[PDB]
Amino acid sequence: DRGVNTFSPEGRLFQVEYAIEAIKLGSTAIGIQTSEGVCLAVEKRITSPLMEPSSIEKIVEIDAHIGCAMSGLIADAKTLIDKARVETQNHWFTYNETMTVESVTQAVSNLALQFGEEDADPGAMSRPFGVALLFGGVDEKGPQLFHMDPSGTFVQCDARAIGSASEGAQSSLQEVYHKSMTLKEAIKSSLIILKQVMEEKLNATNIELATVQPGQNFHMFTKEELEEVIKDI
Amino acid sequence: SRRYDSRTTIFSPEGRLYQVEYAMEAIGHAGTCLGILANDGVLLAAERRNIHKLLDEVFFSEKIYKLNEDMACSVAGITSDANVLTNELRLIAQRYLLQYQEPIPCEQLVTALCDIKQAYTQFGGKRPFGVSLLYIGWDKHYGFQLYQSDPSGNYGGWKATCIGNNSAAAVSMLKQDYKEGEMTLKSALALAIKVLNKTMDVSKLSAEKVEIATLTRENGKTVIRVLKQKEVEQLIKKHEEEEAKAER
Amino acid sequence: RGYSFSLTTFSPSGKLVQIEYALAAVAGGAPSVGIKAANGVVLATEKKQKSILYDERSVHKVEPITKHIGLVYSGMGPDYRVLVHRARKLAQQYYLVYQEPIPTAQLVQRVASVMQEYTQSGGVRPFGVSLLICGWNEGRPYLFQSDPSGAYFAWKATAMGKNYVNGKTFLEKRYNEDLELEDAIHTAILTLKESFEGQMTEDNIEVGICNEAGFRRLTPTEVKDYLAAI
Amino acid sequence: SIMSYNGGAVMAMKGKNCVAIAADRRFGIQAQMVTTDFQKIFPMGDRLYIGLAGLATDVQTVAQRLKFRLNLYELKEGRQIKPYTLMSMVANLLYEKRFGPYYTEPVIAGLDPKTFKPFICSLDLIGCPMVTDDFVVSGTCAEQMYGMCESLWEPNMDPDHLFETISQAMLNAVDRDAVSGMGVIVHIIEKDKITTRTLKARMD
Amino acid sequence: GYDLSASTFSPDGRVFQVEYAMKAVENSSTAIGIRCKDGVVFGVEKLVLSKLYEEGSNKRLFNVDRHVGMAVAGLLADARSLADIAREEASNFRSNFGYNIPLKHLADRVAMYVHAYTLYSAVRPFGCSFMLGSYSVNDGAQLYMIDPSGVSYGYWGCAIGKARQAAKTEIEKLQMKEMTCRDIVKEVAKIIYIVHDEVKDKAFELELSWVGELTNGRHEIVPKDIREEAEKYAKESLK
Amino acid sequence: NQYDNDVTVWSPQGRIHQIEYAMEAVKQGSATVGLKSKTHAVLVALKRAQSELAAHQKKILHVDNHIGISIAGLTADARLLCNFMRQECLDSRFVFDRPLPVSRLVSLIGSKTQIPTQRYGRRPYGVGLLIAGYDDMGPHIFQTCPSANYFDCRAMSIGARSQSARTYLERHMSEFMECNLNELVKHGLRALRETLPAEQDLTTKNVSIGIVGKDLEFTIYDDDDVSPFLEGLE
Amino acid sequence: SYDRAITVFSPDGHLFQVEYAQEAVKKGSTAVGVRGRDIVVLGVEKKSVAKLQDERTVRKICALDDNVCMAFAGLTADARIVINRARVECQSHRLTVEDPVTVEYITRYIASLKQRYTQSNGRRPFGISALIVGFDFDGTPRLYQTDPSGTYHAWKANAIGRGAKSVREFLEKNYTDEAIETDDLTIKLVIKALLEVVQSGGKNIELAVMRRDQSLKILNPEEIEKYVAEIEKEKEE
Amino acid sequence: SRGSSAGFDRHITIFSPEGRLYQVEYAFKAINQGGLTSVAVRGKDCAVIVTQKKVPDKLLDSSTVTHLFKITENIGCVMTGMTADSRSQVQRARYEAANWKYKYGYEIPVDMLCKRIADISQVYTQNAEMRPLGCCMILIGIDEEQGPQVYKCDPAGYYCGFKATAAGVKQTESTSFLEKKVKKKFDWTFEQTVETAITCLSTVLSIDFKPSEIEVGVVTVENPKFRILTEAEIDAHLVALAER
Ligand SMILES: [Cl-]
Ligand SMILES: [Cl-]
Ligand SMILES: [Cl-]
Ligand SMILES: [Cl-]
Ligand SMILES: [Cl-]
Ligand SMILES: [Cl-]
Ligand SMILES: [Cl-]
Ligand SMILES: [Cl-]
Ligand SMILES: [Cl-]
Ligand SMILES: [Cl-]
Ligand SMILES: [Cl-]
Ligand SMILES: [Cl-]
Ligand SMILES: [Cl-]
Ligand SMILES: [Cl-]
Ligand SMILES: [Cl-]
Ligand SMILES: [Cl-]
Ligand SMILES: [Cl-]
Ligand SMILES: [K+]
Ligand SMILES: [Mg+2]
Ligand SMILES: [Mg+2]
Repeated sequence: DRGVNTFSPEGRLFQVEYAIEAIKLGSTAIGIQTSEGVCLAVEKRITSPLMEPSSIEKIVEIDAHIGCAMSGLIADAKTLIDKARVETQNHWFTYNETMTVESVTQAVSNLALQFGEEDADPGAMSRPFGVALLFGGVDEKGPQLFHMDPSGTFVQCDARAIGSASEGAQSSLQEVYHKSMTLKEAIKSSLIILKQVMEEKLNATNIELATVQPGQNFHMFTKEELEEVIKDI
Repeated sequence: SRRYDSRTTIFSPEGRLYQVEYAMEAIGHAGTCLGILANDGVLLAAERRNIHKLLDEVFFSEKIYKLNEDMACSVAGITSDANVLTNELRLIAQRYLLQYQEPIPCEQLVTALCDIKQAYTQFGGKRPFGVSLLYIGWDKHYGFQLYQSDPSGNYGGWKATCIGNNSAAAVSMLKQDYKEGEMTLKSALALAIKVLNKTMDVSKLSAEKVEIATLTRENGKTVIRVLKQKEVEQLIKKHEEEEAKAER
Repeated sequence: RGYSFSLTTFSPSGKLVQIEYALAAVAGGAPSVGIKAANGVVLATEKKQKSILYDERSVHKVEPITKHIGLVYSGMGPDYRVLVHRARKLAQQYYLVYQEPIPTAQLVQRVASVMQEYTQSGGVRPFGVSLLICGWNEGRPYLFQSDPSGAYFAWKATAMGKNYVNGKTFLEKRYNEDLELEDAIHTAILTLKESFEGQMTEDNIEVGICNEAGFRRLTPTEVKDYLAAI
Repeated sequence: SIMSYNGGAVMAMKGKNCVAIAADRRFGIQAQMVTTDFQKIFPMGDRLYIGLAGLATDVQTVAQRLKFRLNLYELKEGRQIKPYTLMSMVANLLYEKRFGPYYTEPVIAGLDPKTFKPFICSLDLIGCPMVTDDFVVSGTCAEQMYGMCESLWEPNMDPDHLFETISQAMLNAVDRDAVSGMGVIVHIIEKDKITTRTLKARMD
Repeated sequence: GYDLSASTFSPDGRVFQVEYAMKAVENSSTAIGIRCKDGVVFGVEKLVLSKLYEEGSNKRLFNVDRHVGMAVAGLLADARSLADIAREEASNFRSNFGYNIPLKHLADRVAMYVHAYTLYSAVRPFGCSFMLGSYSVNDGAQLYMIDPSGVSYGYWGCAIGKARQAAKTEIEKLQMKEMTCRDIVKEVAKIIYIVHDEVKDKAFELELSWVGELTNGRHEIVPKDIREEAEKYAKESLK
Repeated sequence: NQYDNDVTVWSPQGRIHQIEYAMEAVKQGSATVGLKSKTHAVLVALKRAQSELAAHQKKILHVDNHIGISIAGLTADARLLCNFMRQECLDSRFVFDRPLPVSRLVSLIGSKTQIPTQRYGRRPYGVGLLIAGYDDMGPHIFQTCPSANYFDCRAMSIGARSQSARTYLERHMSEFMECNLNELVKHGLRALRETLPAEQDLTTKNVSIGIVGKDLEFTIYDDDDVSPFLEGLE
Repeated sequence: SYDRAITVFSPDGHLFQVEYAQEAVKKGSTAVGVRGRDIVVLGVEKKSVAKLQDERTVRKICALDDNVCMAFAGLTADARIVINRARVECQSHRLTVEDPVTVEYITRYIASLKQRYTQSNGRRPFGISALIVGFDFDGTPRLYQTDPSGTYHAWKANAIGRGAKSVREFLEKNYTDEAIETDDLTIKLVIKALLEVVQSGGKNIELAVMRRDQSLKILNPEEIEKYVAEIEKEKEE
Repeated sequence: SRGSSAGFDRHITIFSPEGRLYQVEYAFKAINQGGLTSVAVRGKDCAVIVTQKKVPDKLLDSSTVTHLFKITENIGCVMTGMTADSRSQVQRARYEAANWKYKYGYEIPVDMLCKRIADISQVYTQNAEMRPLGCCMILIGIDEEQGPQVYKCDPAGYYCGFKATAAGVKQTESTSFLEKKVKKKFDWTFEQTVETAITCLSTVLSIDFKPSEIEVGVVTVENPKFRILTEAEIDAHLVALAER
């Protein structure tokens, strides 16, 4: 036993490495960025028929132009999601403009290494966040997808998977993605890929899907809109 | 410093809190202390550990503490820890009285102390208090009451109980003799002596070795008294006369 | 900063071993005795006084807290000085509020409470001393012991430090309720002679007394006088 | 004046082996009477009372905060508080607020719980104590009160004579004061009993 | 083990963490100071670990007040932090008392700061030793040296780092009490060249500074032309 | 071993293993190069891309009109330090109405980054920086380390396989002072290219460039903007 | 003040304190919740029995507000802290919104409290799970569950505590539109679910109901053993 | 018991199973690391401190090598043990004395200054996070009623006034020598106080000093200000001794 801010001989923070491993215990989520908008899709991972599926929320609205998909230790994600929400509203308040997807992601990622047990306030963070996040949205740069992990590293991706089957899903993504792909194509592709990787049979209640498009605000797919897409797949 | 921190406020692998358990072992070795609820009152009876010949006898008891007008307690475990907690009980009871201008209801005082005990098991890195308490009282909501708390910050109400040395045996004898809804202070007193007589099996029971307090109501006022040695010997006498009847 | 965790904790068997171990430092300390007579209290202690080079008068083990209360100890001297200082401060705090000297028992309770803190509070060990505290108030003598746990006890007579078990049985077979203070001083000094080693002089024991007139150390010359008989 | 916002009067008086404490009963706000049974004298022991005149809110706060402290004292200490000690406790409570004081000037009356010796005192609003062997007065008619006490009080009075003297001192004093009265209550404290009386008094 | 914290004595009464910090100074290349008739001269064997570095990079000689130089060995980040402490102490002294801090007092103050890092598990000892030099008409030339334990002494000559002993033995040959700063700089350079191990560590820069009558009591770098002449004298003297 | 978990624990050889371990975070970063002429200071960085569909991590950051950085190691520590530098620069323009001299800013980095190496429960910064700047003393390249040491450089490379880049830079460094800007950036690119596996090449997707000098505020070139510099590596 | 990091990651992404907190919950008395059509029911085992106990003083079902209650399993002292914190929060909500909390709002608050005690220095996690029930302003009935991690979900029915696995299995098979058509059957479903695991059935099931607008009613032993006989004589047939 | 150990009782100041404080014991060993011995003696007219002065290195400015320190005008001290610790303790003593005079309007008594430093040292024996100071302080001054004073305090926080005492490597042997000499003397009191101190030191070290190898500090009833003897002054004592 050693402190939470101890480096390994390889130059990595043990706690951060260990937090990255917790992401592998999450359900799979996928993001794809097209010139017509971004989609976010996530495996719900229902553990009992008695559980209400709509109470699993692994895709959330950050603001009208920005959604977020999470995988890993979901309870940890709450303060991150709330920070993103507060930050975009502060930016609107101060600057009367929407905050960029990149900027939001940056703000949240600045929390990542703020843990430790003798710099900080009487009960500050004791450990990093066991969560990875995909921020998908539209700003003046156009549609955009960004990934962030517990190291606070963040980067734009054209398509990305996270969670348990991300290897796998990321391969199928390299295979199907192309820069001129339509949003409808990307939606089909991410449901086809979820369908491969999911232990359970895919259906309209054990996945979620959302989009954001230059036209149109953050939109969570209804049961009925999922059922329509699921027919081809 | 992480090397020296014995980590008093963490879970063990089975979801246990070792300090709390260990503190409970300290209590089980302390002086036996019982509480018995009756229709007309409530009592505490405790084994004295302050029994050497050269001791001086200066307070009105060893382990019975007045908390406010309507309540008292006894304790089993680390004495100095008990002094901290009983001081805190008195403070809580005056805070209430200041604020509401009525006596703190019994269960509310117990729960307030128990929340302090609980905190000590959850944060702050300190050893818990090594004290279990029995609380006797009257309030206008539930009348005569008896409560028990332990170092986990857990508590419960009882019609009769025991903490400290030979607790398990004492509770068995209570289970068997206690008449729910039909006890008087006089018969609770007899029973208390019967129980201590069995559970102080090191050795032959004597007034110098026990302390008894009663809590009754007289003319709309709570009366809390520690029995004098004359009365304690009389009850011991009566119990010894009673066991002479036991066969024929 | 300060360590914020307790250094005293429960062992599996329910023991606070740091407090036991503090009691072992007390037991290895120099002997102290207190006897409560009918009309007063005597405190007496052996000086662990090596060398003729020591100026015996330069530090005292028997100390005044107030005009009417005094203390002695067995165990670690420097720990005792802490408690003497706090006891004095406690007594004055009481006097400022109530305008009456602190009753002996109240003083013992507040000092004992400090000792309890050092068994739980963060980054500290318990005090390695036991105190004998004498006083006179409500027209009557008091003798108390306060131990490293913060437990206290009222005694008619007792002994602490090296060879205390024997000292206690020596006093059992010697104290009576109706004993006078001057006789009590004699029996206190005899109790020290039971475990002395070295030949007693007025310079290697220290004696304090407490009665209606107040608490004071006996002077070397007064001790010399009691020593002629012994 | 803050001290006259509510009006009111208290006094205490020593007799042989007994003491007396009295108060008017009006609670009013400037000219307006609100009630006529407002308590100003509070038990602090079986044979020890405290009377408070001044701003009604502080009368109640001081009585309550004092009781808090006293109850803790008595639980910790063996025993019932001595009169002189109560005075000191009250002094210390009032002087903590030296720079934002409670607007009350108490009188204390009692018998020592062991010796039954009579004690009376008063304090100013920042806790300066004053013990006397005759009487003390506090309130919006203190001059009137002094004039009655100086003229009527004698030493070594029996309980009946003490009751008449303190009663006549209060009634006649408050009847020269617009904002005190609406009734008088008197407690006579003796070794073996407390006698509590309300007086026939002007109600204007 | 007894060697993990500066708040733990070993059974023989040592504080190994302070000893380990001293080992860091002892691994460093050598710095020397010499007090003479009219001032103090400092020299450092400044190992050049890459040819990619600028001349002057990683200076080991600092101005801590206008009259006070500091020469360091050991972990350089710790030394720089100490130079900041020294600077702040000299600045605060001037603000409070209204005159230039006397060398000895400055040495004693910074030494107590170093000392404070030798008592606690909360912090570690500084991995550096350093010399302070000054000159004034009133106080003369003064040279002090402070080590990781916080001990502070004054010297005629001093050396710190890995060839300390070899340096001292060369310094002992000078009658420095009767020499001037201008004569001593050459001898400083000479001694750095003597103790330098040209086989084991390949490239060094000589760093030189001084404070004395000739600089009017200001601590200054030795001018370039005088340093080069001193190097040339040291190099030829090695022959 | 008992000596490697706390930045406050000296080893018996006079080393601090936590600081050495922090330096490994920089050695494992992607390589970056910094070099200068008489008139300009240039940074060149290789961007590592997580997947084939990821953008490539930012390596080069704006600090002030006259200062930019290249990073290697923990990106979150890089941002924390970069934000410190930014703030120090703003403070100086607010107070003095002039740019913060580059060597002073680097001093402030040394002092700031040393502090946690000496306190229990803190850790070093796990990042190394190359700092390009231009002030009254001309162009600069500085290097900062997790040890809190820093260096003033003719040129430098840190990160994975940077030894190769350092060798190239030593080989050609006598040419740098007199180089025009195109020449100097070409040199930076050739040095960076030595760090690559022999198959692979510099592309507009993997190279980022930062330039400041006498005529030119700190400017970042990415993606299509690096092509002019990449063509005529002739 | 004590700032030790208590909950930390281990290799493979475990949070051992949290896993140990979950072990505490698994040794608690079984608790079961079912969401009816227009009723919600909570039932809980035992815990000790003991004739000399004052039963009123150890209930494991607790009102949070007029329209929300909860049961818990695990460390009972920890539960009391969570319950009091939630009770305070229900009064802030009413203060600042002038509506009662939704069940989801207070659940989300409790879960977030629990999550914070897994990521703050100087503290261990709460060793409890809770089943939180009531109705929303618009009449919709609700059952949520929280655990030591701070995770929460809504359920049709669920069990926590010792024997949760088998009680949950039983509910999965027995929760149908038919079993919850009425009030009595909803209640009888909860009792059947307990009566599977409950040592000396039963005897020591404590049970409570909440109707739309009607506030928490706890059943008494007389009303409980009515349902017990009414289910046991049906299982002979 | 007999040297037993549990848990961390050799690393921090917690009790061992016999009730010892090993860390405190180890601080006493640290006092000897320095290799030096100090002696202090008091008579009716004066008090004296003598210590070894070892200047192994020629390159030291020997005027800066001392273990004698002025605390106030009227209080002097000799420090034995770890040097930087000693200096810290000297600073604290200077602060305590100055503070006392500012608050109380008269000079701190030597006994009170010694008690204060010892009380501060006590805290290091009870709190776990810092070590004791591995040094020992001997104070001299004139008290207006009691005459010349010698006081000593140690890393356990013990303190005492003395007729004579010693510290460091040869403390035990010094103590033996001084005891043997006072018993001989009428009313158990030293009269030739500077000679006793130097003689004690010379015997227990077997050296026969040069005047540059010891330092001597004094306070006298006629001249209470603490004074450090010059080399020539010390030489006069060395020569007066050598000639009988
Ligand atoms: Cl992943
Ligand atoms: Cl009360
Ligand atoms: Cl009450
Ligand atoms: Cl801590
Ligand atoms: Cl004191
Ligand atoms: Cl007093
Ligand atoms: Cl005295
Ligand atoms: Cl108050
Ligand atoms: Cl060195
Ligand atoms: Cl990198
Ligand atoms: Cl990173
Ligand atoms: Cl470095
Ligand atoms: Cl590198
Ligand atoms: Cl909270
Ligand atoms: Cl469960
Ligand atoms: Cl002054
Ligand atoms: Cl002599
Ligand atoms: K210590
Ligand atoms: Mg009137
Ligand atoms: Mg009228």
